[PDB]
This record gives sequence, structure tokens and C-alpha cells, in this order.
Amino acid sequence: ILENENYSKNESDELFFHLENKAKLTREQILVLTMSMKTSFKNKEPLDIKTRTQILEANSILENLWKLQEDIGQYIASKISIIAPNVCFLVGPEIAAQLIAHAGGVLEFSRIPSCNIASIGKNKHLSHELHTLESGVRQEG
Amino acid sequence: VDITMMENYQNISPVYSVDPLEKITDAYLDQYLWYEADQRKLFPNWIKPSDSEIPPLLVYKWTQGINNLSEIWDVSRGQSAVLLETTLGEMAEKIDFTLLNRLLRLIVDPNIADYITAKN
Amino acid sequence: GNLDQAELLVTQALQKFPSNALLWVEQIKLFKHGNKSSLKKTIFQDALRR
Amino acid sequence: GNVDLNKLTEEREKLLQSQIDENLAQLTKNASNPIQVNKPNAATDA
RNA sequence: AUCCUUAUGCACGGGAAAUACGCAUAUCAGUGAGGAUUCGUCCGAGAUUGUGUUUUUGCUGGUUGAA
Repeated sequence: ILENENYSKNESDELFFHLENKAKLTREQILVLTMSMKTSFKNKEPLDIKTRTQILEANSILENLWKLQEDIGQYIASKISIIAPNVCFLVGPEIAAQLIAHAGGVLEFSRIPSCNIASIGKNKHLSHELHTLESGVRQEG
Repeated sequence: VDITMMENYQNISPVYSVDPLEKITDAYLDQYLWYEADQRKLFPNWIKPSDSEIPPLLVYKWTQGINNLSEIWDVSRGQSAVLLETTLGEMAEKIDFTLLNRLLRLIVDPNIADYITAKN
Repeated sequence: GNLDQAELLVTQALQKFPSNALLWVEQIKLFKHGNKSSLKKTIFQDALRR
Repeated sequence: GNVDLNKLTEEREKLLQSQIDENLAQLTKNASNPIQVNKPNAATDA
């Protein structure tokens, strides 16, 4: 998104793109990103075109990898009523798939100690992002 | 943090009784930042209350300033002085923490800012 | 190619001589390979302790 | 003066069984009042 | 037979605290209580509820007054 250019210095769709194109971006996240940009993002055209190209390539590869992972997860979910039925019963199939996928197999998951399971699928705990809930539940995930 | 509400009859609220252990830490931070800020001139001359002026003194100073501008009381040419006062309403009560945190990260070490945010 | 075996060997070595730093180093290296990519920091800490 | 609730009362009368009445859940303090009392009192046990 | 480690039981001695210490025909708890975290993970034993005392329990000594 950052690279894109064209109308990006004022506002493309700049703050529009984040919410839509990078689907994950929540308002809080976006605000902090904006703040960072205002302070530390140098916004001088990329060190070299070569560098830019490389970054693009990386993005393409990374994205592909992510997609593959997602597909795998989906497959696991589809299967898991056969794979890890008890777990599914306890929780729900999608959740089970997510857990199991993260682990590796079912065996891997089993090997994982219970206290850790909690914080699987947690969004990387940022210092700046607020945490305390009315719940008192530190993990989420 | 517990909030015993106050008893200023005309309008109540609020008193936040923070944990005694944390309080020390908070206190130190308050002392340090304020010291540091004063050293480094974070806050402009215009912000009050200063350490120098007792509020009546401050008022007096303000009055003097108002008097002691160039040709302020002249209204021959159709001049108009205007002394806008206002309460910045709900200022403390709608400080967004993310934004606040970011702002702090300009003026303090980020860890400190983070801590502050957490405490709030 | 065999990494599980290596790990086992390392463990055995540790059991026999715990304080030996080379064994610890080897273990660390193995960990870095990225089968676990976890229990990594803890392992490091343990190594340091020993 | 007690006009808004009369209908409700009537409805209640119509509906309830004896068994139901017998098995009312003898109620627990949702706002954990006694605990609070114990705590504050302990703190300010003079 | 001598020396040492561990736990416990009895005790000499010394120290701190009792806002602490219990008790329960309770409810739940290493088949996870409660917590940490740099977020990768880590520690791992009580928690809940009820309730009894809690500026104190048991015993002594003195002066005094009372008269």
C-alpha cells in the first residue's frame, strides 16, 4: 500500500486502502500507523528501484505463502471432525483447525502444555496497544 | 483503582485511590518528567499553573499584559480587542490513549509512555 | 539429514555431563534449525544456568 | 398509584403453578455484598 | 564407628507478626487453582463461599483504692 504512490502523499484512498486492501487493519492500528508515518516514515523515493522490486517480490512470495497456509488450515478444518473429534466437540471445528494447524499435527498440539494453548492465535502483544479487559483475560487468542 | 467520589457540594467527583505500591512509582514518574520537562523547556511560557505565579499573581500578570500591549485601549480607528475565555470541555475525559501514547513517544522514552498508557 | 537423532545424542551428553558448554552450543544450534522455533528462549536460559 | 403493575400481577396470577412457586431460586447476592462488607470492615476494624 | 544433605517430631536460645490465625457434613481444584509474558512463552498451588475470633486468648504480680 505504502509503495503504491500516485495520490498517496495527500490521501489516495490512503487511510481507505488500509481498512479494505489490508483487510486486517483496525481503526486503532491505523491511527498508530498514521502517527508513525507522521514521525518516522521518511517518504523519499525508495533507495533504488532495484530495492523496490526486491520488496515487491518478497511481498508476492510472502502473500503466496500465507495463502497456502490458509488453504492448509481450511483443509484441516474440513478434515478435523475425523482427525481430532474430541477437540472439535470441546471447542468447534474451525477453532480446532486453527489450533491444530498452529501446533503442527494433533500430536504436536497434545505435546503443547495447557497454559500455552491459551495464547495461540494471539495478535502479537504490542506495548502501545491497550490490553486490560473487563474479563481479566490476558490471553485472548 | 477505586473511586470514592468527592463531596464538593456544588458539583461532585472524582477521587481515584490508586494502589499504595504503584503510587510510589507513579509519584517518582511525576517528579521526574516534570523536572526533566522544566529542564528541557517542553512546556511553553503560556501554560499554567507555573511554579512561579500563585493564581492571584498570575491573574495580576495577565491583567498587566492586557494593559501593556501597544495601543490596545485605542478604539479610534474602529479597533476591537476580544478576550475569549473557555473551558476545553471533557479534555481529560476524552484523551484517546493510542494518540496520547504516540504523543508521549515524541517527548518521553517510549517505555515510559507505554507504562503511562497502561496505568491510565 | 537426521536431526532427531542428533537431539537425542545431545540430550544424552547433557545427562552425562551437564555443564559442558559445547554440548549446550550444539543444542542451541539444533534449536536454531527451526523444528521447534519455540522452547527456544527457555532452552537458552537453561543453558546459561547450567 | 399502583395502576401500571396491576395487569402484570394479574398475568402472574394467571400463569404460575404451585410447583413453580415452590421452586423459586432462593436468590444469591449478584453484587457480592457480604464479601465486600467482610473486606471493608476488616480494613476498618477500628 | 565419624562427617554431612533432606524432611519432619521435640525441645534450649534468638527474632518478627498477630490486619493475623483458624474453622467448615460447603463449592472447585496438578484430569490445572491462581498467577506471570519480552507474546515466543513461563511459573505452578491454592481459589471460591460461608464463618469464628482478631486495638487480642490463658495465666500471674504490684500498687493502690474500696474505706
